[PDB]
Amino acid sequence: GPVPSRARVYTDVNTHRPREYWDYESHVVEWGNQDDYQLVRKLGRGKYSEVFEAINITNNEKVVVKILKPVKKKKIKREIKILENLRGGPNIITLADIVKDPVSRTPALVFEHVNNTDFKQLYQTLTDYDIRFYMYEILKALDYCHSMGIMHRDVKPHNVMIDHEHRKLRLIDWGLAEFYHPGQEYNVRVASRYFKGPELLVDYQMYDYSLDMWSLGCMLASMIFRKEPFFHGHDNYDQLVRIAKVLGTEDLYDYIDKYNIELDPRFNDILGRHSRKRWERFVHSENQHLVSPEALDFLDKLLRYDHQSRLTAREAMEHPYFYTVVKD
Ligand SMILES: COc1cc(/C=C(\C#N)C(=O)Nc2ccccc2O)ccc1O
Repeated sequence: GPVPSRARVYTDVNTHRPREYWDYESHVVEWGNQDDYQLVRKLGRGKYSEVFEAINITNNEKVVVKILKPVKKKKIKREIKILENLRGGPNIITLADIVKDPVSRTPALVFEHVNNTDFKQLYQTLTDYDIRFYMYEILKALDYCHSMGIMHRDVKPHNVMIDHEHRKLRLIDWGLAEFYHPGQEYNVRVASRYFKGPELLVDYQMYDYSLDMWSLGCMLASMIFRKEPFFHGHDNYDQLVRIAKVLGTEDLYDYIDKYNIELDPRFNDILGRHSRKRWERFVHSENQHLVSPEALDFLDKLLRYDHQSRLTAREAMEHPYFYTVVKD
């Protein structure tokens, strides 16, 4: 069978938390007043929710109302419980309220308002300092939720809100987030294709927080190299081949051999043999100002097949890449 895996950090956090903390199916939602919020305009319609700009008329403050699409109640309460567990954490989106929406007959999550700019728009103008700064801000959110026993499992630019005017960042859409329990096998059908960790693409279910670090690596690669997205697979199988053309097939086999994982036999005629590449090959005159030896070394240490070999969020925050970022 497959070799079990454990997170190398925050392994037992949910073990020594009270059951109330992670047993989200037993959570009791405290409903606010749905009439407190006047929807102003629709912002987006995802697979699991519609997001609206609204005003809390009890304080005349802009808020964001996320009306969930009809899904299993465990998944709704998972997100709610995770949001309430992480509330107040660094750069975690703040769940201000939960109301029962009378039209959808589904919970509407009310969040703080973040004056976001489009990441396609934003990532075109981000400076080298801007990238390191926001990466560090994402790392604060990731280390916090990991330290709280939760993996986001959907880290991608669309889930990173940035008010660039006030240099404000929020990690959002915790609808795929899960509590990490040692030895638990998780759904591999998480994260967007371009940001899926190799563990997902090889169907290894006993993953952990390190999944988010791969996704963060994919984001960093897309920014400093100005290639959106970096690993641009056409499906989940071609996705792994895209990664294997950069990280090499031999370390891929080392990875699946370490965990006694077997590749889908459909990889036999599409994977091929690929050397591991040096990150300098992706540097060119149009992105070189975003690249540094620290950037490449940091990226190198995030994008590792072996989830157990990736930098943890805290380790990533110690990296020389962030030495130039002004601390507070
Ligand atoms: C989808 O899941 C979540 C979404 C959010 C928040 C937003 C979204 N999407 C949001 O504020 N967007 C936005 C704001 C201002 C201008 C343009 C915008 O698109 C918060 C928590 C979630 O869980």
